Amino acid sequence: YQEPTDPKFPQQWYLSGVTQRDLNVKAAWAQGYTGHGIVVSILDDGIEKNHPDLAGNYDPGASFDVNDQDPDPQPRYTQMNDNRHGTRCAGEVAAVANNGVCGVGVAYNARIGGVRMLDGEVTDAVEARSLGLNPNHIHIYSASWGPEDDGKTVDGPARLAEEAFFRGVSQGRGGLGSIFVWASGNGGREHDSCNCDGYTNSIYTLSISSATQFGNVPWYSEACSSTLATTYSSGNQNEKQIVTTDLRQKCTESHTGTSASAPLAAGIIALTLEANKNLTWRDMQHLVVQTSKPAHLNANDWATNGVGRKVSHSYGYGLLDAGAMVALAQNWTTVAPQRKCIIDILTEPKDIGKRLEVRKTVTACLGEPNHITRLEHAQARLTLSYNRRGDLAIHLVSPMGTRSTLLAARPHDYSADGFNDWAFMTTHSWDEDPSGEWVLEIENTSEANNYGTLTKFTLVLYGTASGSLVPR
Ligand SMILES: *[C@@H]1O[C@H](CO)[C@@H](O)[C@H](O)[C@H]1NC(C)=O
Ligand SMILES: [Ca+2]
Ligand SMILES: [Ca+2]
Ligand SMILES: [Ca+2]
Ligand SMILES: [Cl-]
Ligand code: NA
Ligand code: NA
Ligand code: NA
Ligand code: NA
Repeated sequence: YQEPTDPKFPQQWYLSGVTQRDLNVKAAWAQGYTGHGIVVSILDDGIEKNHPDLAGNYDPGASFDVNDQDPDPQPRYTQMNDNRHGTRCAGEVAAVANNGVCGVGVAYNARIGGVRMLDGEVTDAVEARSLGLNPNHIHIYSASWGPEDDGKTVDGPARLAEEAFFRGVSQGRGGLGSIFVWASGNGGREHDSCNCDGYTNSIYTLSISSATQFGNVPWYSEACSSTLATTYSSGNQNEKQIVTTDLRQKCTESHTGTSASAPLAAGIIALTLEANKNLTWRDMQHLVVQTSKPAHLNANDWATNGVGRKVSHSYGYGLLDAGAMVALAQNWTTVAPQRKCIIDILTEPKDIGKRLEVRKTVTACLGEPNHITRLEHAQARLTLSYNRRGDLAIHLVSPMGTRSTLLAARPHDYSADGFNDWAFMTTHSWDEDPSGEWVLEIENTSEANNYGTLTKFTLVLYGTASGSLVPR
């Protein structure tokens, strides 16, 4: 195997590293996996389809302009180069290799397109038409953005967009399911908590956070239990950043944020799908859980879950490992059909006051076709009133003792609107047996005399009842 000769490939430290602080992509390339036959679409502000490092892989069938309602996602050029982000993300996935231009994509033989959707008013309809673009041609969708990362917003897909997620994972990709890769957010400096973003908090999105070059949690990172894994991105000014294609046929060394992590993950997922085109959308999440690596990622919240895997709210299961992903994909056995066990927990509304604990012992649909002994995602769907939402912190503890933070205190969130059946999701109990006692904790983290009521708590378990591995 000959590594790429591109002039900035040596600067792509998160791929070309020899120091074990990389995504282990060369190992996948050397196994023969470069993305051939896979199609990825960037949902963003457009794609410079004539960029010298993108044209050779550009796919019009992976592209659309839902802002102007035409097929051509070319960005709108402005003095400030506002609409450059999709082009940066596209190059991360699939910049051409060995062509003397810039660097290379993770999946440098994949086909790449873009949906121009962010350069205009983003409505539910715009979102749905983007998520649902050509779902039997595009394999993987990469989205780096969501509701405002101001640390006070709670929002997610409205009805059309939610329908697009369920149509995508159910009928997309020949019934195997569209793979939606999502950035978990850039709201760290606002103390944002990413389960309040219903796109990344979705079970249908494979959610990705960031680590700095030196292995730290970047200033912009949001912690939450819905995140699955991590890719490298930017950090402080002594740490390197992402090197990729830029607007106006240029090359940037200063692509940043969690919004630069999701495209790298999408590229690794493209390599993985080349290794096994029969992987379902759930299979892909299983592979990520099993192969991601905590080593050398620094966080104070690494915890071992009930099946022996280390998990963090900053990093999920750790750094994506492309070589391990493609290796495990090859002989992967398709997971069983997804079961869903719905448990209405409360017998009466509960005053929250300063602190509320709700304990319930469940059988996880014992005796029914939705019996789950092997959890995937778990949700606590909560309806509650409270006078100042961001003073709340919420935790969910599984029968195996795994404490998922569903919501951290958000100091900017002054809302009096509470949560209306908000489906806080955790990945941290993946593969655990969910039978037994679950504990929900809601706490007022402020000294204020805050008040409200929990009126509904639905525990929703997803998973199967077969195929478990020995704990790690
Ligand atoms: C894909 O997986 C399904 C489910 O296990 C199986 O029935 C089918 O034969 C597989 N197809 C290929 C081409 O491997
Ligand atoms: Ca256009
Ligand atoms: Ca190149
Ligand atoms: Ca956020
Ligand atoms: Cl469902
Ligand atoms: Na975001
Ligand atoms: Na997700
Ligand atoms: Na534990
Ligand atoms: Na149990």
